[PDB]
Amino acid sequence: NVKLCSLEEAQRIWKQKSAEIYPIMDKSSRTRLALIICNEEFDSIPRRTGAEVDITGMTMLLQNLGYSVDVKKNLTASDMTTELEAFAHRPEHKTSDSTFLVFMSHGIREGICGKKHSEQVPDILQLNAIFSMLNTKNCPSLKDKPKVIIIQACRGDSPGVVWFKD
Amino acid sequence: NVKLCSLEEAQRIWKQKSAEIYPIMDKSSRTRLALIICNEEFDSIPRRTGAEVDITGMTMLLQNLGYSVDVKKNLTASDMTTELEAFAHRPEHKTSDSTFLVFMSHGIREGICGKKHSEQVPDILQLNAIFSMLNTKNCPSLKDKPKVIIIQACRGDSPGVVWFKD
Amino acid sequence: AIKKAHIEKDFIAFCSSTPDNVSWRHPTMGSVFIGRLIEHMQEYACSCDVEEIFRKVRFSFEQPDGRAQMPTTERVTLTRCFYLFPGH
Amino acid sequence: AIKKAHIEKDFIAFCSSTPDNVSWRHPTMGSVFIGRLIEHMQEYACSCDVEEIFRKVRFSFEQPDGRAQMPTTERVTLTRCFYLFPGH
Repeated sequence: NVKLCSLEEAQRIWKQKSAEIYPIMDKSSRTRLALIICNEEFDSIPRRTGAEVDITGMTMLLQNLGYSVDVKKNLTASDMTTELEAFAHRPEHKTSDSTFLVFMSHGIREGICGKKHSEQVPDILQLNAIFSMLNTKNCPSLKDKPKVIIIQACRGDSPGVVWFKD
Repeated sequence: NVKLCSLEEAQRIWKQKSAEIYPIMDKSSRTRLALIICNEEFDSIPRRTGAEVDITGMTMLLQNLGYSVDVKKNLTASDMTTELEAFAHRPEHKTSDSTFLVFMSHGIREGICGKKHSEQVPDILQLNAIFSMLNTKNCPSLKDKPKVIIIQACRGDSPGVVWFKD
Repeated sequence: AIKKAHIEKDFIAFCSSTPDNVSWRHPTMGSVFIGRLIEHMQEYACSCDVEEIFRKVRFSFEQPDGRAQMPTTERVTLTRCFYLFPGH
Repeated sequence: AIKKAHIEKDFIAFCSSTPDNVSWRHPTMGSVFIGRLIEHMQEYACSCDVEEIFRKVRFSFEQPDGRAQMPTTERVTLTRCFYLFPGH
């Protein structure tokens, strides 16, 4: 479902900008990986209905862009952390040129909610932790390669607006 | 000292991209403002020698880009806050198309250091506070206009590196 | 013999709203940010780098409708343009 | 009659290093990030939007020299390209 980059487009891009584009690996030998973590069911927060739609669309898109997509659902922040550590260690990243990480859940200002989150006992994965686990130390195989993080979550409970008269 | 955008360049930019560029106001009636806050002398941290060089270069550049530059030096986080509130209220912003805010100081992970900062008694201006004070509620005159924030400061004390053998 | 590497480089994050604020999800149609992102990626992956695609996504939210939100790009250390070259 | 506006929109921040990490300043020559930014603004304000200029600045820091640092763009809600059109 993705509009393709033609031979004319690709070289025009390779002309407009000289040595400032991320290199892409040969189609037949590259092993691109992406990971979707989607929390839909929660202990103390309402079910995220419609989430299956988000899962479907993002899996289809990333597969069509050349990524092998893994999908993990309904996880605590500890599970998410374990899963991201495993993802960072995947040897396929050595023969990849890039990665996508997609998180979809309830969220608050601090970060993304695990399945057990409540105001009483927080279950939160911080964006800081996500960056740490995919950095050059913890994920050397993706050194110098673009790492794209997409987050569908609230970042607090404000409507995000201010009123003015007229 | 800035390379100028020629008549040919400007319209080519206005051709390449249709209705996705920020509008700029007529040169003869616009009142662009920029603010530089530079902390050089501190109560408990070493003098930021070389800072005068940074002040000179950024003032000259922003004046040459069309901004009237105000420069405030050696301030506590409270002073910075007061100064930014005053800046946000400047009626000249109503007849401006944009603004630049430049902060240069010692910094830690939390934010930017005021002149009185120590590990004992923190004197910190948070980036969150900067965004709040220039947002649509607190600075309605810059609604829909680009607000550029530049920060020269440490963001913690790590060298920012990882080692690998070879 | 050891060599230095930057600890954090070549990241971009794209969040569904601004800090403090809500993101919206239709119970049958899915999340507006996710849907909008997919549509822009389908259209512009061929001609734009991901940073430009993300800006176009934000542009599409500019008018605060009934359920306003403003996607935000975060913690960007992309040193080059990331083009997906779909079809290659 | 009242109308809604986005609380936060049309911002871009550009910090001298990544979170947790130091930025460098030469005692006579000034701050490397500030100097590098000025040089890139002087050269590319004519042809590039500020986001592209900032990326070019980051690119210039890519090789971790003696005093490595990686400038970072933050909390971006620019919905359009900001071109400075120097000379206009």
